[PDB]
Amino acid sequence: ARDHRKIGKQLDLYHMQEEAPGMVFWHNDGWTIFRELEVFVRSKLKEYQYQEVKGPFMMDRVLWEKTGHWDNYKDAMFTTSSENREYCIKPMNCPGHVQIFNQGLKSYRDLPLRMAEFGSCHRNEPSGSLHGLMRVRGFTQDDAHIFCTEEQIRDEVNGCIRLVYDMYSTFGFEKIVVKLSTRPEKRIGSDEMWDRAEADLAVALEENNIPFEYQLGEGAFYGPKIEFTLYDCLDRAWQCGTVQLDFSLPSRLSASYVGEDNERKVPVMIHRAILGSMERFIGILTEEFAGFFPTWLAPVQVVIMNITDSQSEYVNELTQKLSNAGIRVKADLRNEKIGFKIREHTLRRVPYMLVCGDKEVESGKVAVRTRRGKDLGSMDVNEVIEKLQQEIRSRSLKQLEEL
Amino acid sequence: RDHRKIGKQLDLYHMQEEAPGMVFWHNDGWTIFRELEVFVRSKLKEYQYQEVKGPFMMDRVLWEKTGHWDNYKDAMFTTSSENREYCIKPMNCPGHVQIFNQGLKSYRDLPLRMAEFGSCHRNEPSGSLHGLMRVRGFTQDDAHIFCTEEQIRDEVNGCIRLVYDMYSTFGFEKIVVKLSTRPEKRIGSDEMWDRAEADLAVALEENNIPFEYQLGEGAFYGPKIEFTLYDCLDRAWQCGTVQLDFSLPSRLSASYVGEDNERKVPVMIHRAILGSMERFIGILTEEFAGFFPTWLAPVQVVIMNITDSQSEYVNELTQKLSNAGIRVKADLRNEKIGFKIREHTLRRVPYMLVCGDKEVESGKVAVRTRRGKDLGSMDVNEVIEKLQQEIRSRSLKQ
Ligand SMILES: C[C@@H](O)[C@H](N)C(=O)NS(=O)(=O)c1cccc(-c2ccc3n[nH]cc3c2)c1
Ligand SMILES: C[C@@H](O)[C@H](N)C(=O)NS(=O)(=O)c1cccc(-c2ccc3n[nH]cc3c2)c1
Ligand SMILES: [Zn+2]
Ligand SMILES: [Zn+2]
Repeated sequence: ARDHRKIGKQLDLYHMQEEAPGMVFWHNDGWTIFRELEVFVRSKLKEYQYQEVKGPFMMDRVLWEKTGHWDNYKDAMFTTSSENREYCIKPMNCPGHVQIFNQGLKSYRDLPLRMAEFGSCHRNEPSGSLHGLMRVRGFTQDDAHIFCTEEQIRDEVNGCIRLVYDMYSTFGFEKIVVKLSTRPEKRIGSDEMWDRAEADLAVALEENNIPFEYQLGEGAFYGPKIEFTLYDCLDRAWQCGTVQLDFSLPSRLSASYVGEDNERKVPVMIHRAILGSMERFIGILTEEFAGFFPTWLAPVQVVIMNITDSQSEYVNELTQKLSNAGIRVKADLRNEKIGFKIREHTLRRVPYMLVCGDKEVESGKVAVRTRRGKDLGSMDVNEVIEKLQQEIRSRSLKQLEEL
Repeated sequence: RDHRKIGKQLDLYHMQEEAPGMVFWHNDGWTIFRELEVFVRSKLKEYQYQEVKGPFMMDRVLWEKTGHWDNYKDAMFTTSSENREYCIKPMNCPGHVQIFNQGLKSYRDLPLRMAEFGSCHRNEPSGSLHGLMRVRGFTQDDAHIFCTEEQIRDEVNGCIRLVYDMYSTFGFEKIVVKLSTRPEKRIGSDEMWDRAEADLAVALEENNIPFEYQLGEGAFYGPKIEFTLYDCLDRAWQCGTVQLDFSLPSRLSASYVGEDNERKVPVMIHRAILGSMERFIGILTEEFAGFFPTWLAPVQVVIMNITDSQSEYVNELTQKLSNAGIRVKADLRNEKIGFKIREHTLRRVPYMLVCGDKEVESGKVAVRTRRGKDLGSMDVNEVIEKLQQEIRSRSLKQ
């Protein structure tokens, strides 16, 4: 079956070792993909008007007792101690986000406050359940919590729902199934609060014309969940996105704002992650493309090769020029024959391969080749640069000219 | 002027007793952090560094082999899973060596320069914590350079030049250089330390760099050049560092196929330019007294109306500047114009663009700076161009 663990070794993306179970060593080229995904999410955070923060890796166990995590996550939480106190390594970003909200006086005028983080979390998942990038102990969530009034729930859940379909469409995921995860057996909050949170999410889905199934007893301890599963090109299901309505944690953590009539009020909190674990999302993408990443995600977008020693200076000039123009480009000046070089970069799935022989030096042009074997012939360097810039800017799925 | 007070006033970050020495970065402070990462990335691109990311914890067994367990125990946070013990990472070096150890390397791959914005933790004594300067959770602009004996000079020189190159951008006038020599508890022979210490002094002298000795303060694995920066009370803080390590690669089985097909162990150079991102932000906060240069300022431009009558226009320009890459916010509040100007002056926002009825007809903007200087009427294209130029060149002034 397509396997990201094999593709990832082939393409030198990352590795794992038993010295750090379920924790990824990101090699240069894999980290390049991770960083480009973060650039993409940030573009969406800007458009959708989110803050971006960073909360600490560890906080005192007492805070985690207060939230309800200690009772409901105890087993899954890594603990460490210093000077007679115990700290939990964070399994979730939400408590940190509340501590940031709690700094200073908040007004109804500050709401809806949308707070995002690339949140680096750890959970002590059983070793026997771990699997490549898909099931890890250290994962990074494209997380956010929205602080809002009850009157704002509708519009904010809607914005989260749009964002899911918006973002998945960029990667070519258009087949999406939705579920509503209802009250678990171990939960905090009254049944009436639950009645209300569940109906709020059902109503949002209904008004969006999104059909769903129930997922009985699978909501969070703090609130119910809209869960979004995409299907890939092999029609495999991946549950990724989550939208969660929380009437419990803010009160538990003494969060408040001053309302219009100057009465003190507790905000509602919406939790959401669209990609889920970025580690897992990269694993899925690697399998979806079978290594043929779109140019905007490809770790190396262009390799420029000499025929021999003769054209080294020209290829060096070209490499520098394309790099200044923001393309991930490298020069292959090695000993070997032209066909040894192109095979190597073809198997590395580099989008474009520029060939530079004696006649290219004198014309100021490049012979352009793709990783799917297409001969794009001689091209001017400025044309090559402009078309790649356009491909990258637009985050296009396919290369030049095809169906 | 204290970074801690300024931090509160500009809403950059906070700390709490629930996590001593752990920073909560608010939006505006995280903004600064992120620009610094962009800047570091630009500088390392010209030097061909890779960028990686290693795990947050690794097995105690690995930390025993590196010598951290014996030479660094009280300073490490530990945790357990399924009866195995892990240290939360105090350093990124061992993780980088694990990546180097994947795949056969040859002399052709050297020098190999491997960088990481590495989030580490050290169990610093609580009484020694001080604001952003000394924290328990820190991020280094770290790198390790894997190289041959013959390449040490060149690569140490390259690190030294990178420190003065990057520091020139912020305009530091006082950079104190210390050479830190073998500590009491250390790994490696006295002969290795003789040769390591000599290489670093030779390198300083080759660049004609005035320096002092700081005996007994080097790392357990090797000597350190330290580039020292100073806070508003003139307290010293290590920022830049360049270190020479002939120990860890052998300890961790790193090797490469030489010129003559014999196996060799590479030399490692450790270096950080800014140091800790937290400490560096502390230093920059006091250095500039909050008036961050335009390229680093969390909000570069605030656009304000007088009344609801100009809102549409303020929104028009706010989307226009934003689309040009400028960090811009609209202030649409039913507050007096002098209340608005004072908040944004206090927040140290480089530029304030005021819009009344007059500006809506003319299609211009009234421009004022956080220094209270009146810049008069300007066209929106000239303001966009001025700013893109200040941002792109990363200028210190104006
Ligand atoms: C959405 C967040 O604000 C919420 N606080 C949360 O973590 N929800 S969640 O537990 O359902 C969640 C969301 C996304 C990812 C994960 C998660 C958790 C652990 C994992 N290991 N490998 C992949 C993993 C993914 C959990
Ligand atoms: C250069 C690195 O590769 C090296 N392995 C190292 O960690 N050297 S170092 O211990 O001297 C060092 C370098 C940079 C920052 C810190 C550091 C360490 C702990 C801190 N707490 N608050 C600010 C801190 C700064 C330590
Ligand atoms: Zn959450
Ligand atoms: Zn190091």
